[PDB]
Amino acid sequence: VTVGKFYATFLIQEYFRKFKKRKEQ
Amino acid sequence: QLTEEQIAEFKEAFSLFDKDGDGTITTKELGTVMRSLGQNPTEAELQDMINEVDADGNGTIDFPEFLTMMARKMKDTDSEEEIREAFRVFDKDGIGYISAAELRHVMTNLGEKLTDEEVDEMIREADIDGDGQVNYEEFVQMMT
Ligand SMILES: [Ca+2]
Ligand SMILES: [Ca+2]
Ligand SMILES: [Ca+2]
Repeated sequence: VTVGKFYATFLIQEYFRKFKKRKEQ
Repeated sequence: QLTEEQIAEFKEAFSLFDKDGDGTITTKELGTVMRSLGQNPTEAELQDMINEVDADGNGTIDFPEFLTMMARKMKDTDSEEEIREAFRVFDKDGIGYISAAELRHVMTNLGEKLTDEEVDEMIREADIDGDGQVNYEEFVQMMT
């Protein structure tokens, strides 16, 4: 469970990054 | 291979938990995030979770330890599998969907600096058919 929870956080942060980059364009 | 960009992305994930920026994740910091998302692990469970990543056994996770774990996970998973596992993490009850309210809560707590307006636009885009739920299909498109 532990690794998956940390990796899930990273994956949602990657979604945030791409969302922000497209909003800025 | 681990690019400079990839390391920086993993540092952002590390810093989400390491909220005081002291370079270590403690049981207390792990518990703070888990409780914010609606879980309530015991102190013993938090210690055991830290121990899964704490390679040198000093009771906290540092960034070399975190990076070892995250890089190994990335190498061992594929783009399709990692999105499904992440959906199951957020679909805690395994119902097949994350409600709009549940997703808003996750995003505000894990995004930290996102405004309500930004979370608003995220939810509106994610919920493709507008039924107030994000199912697996919509999650994959959101995450791809
Ligand atoms: Ca810390
Ligand atoms: Ca350690
Ligand atoms: Ca929907």
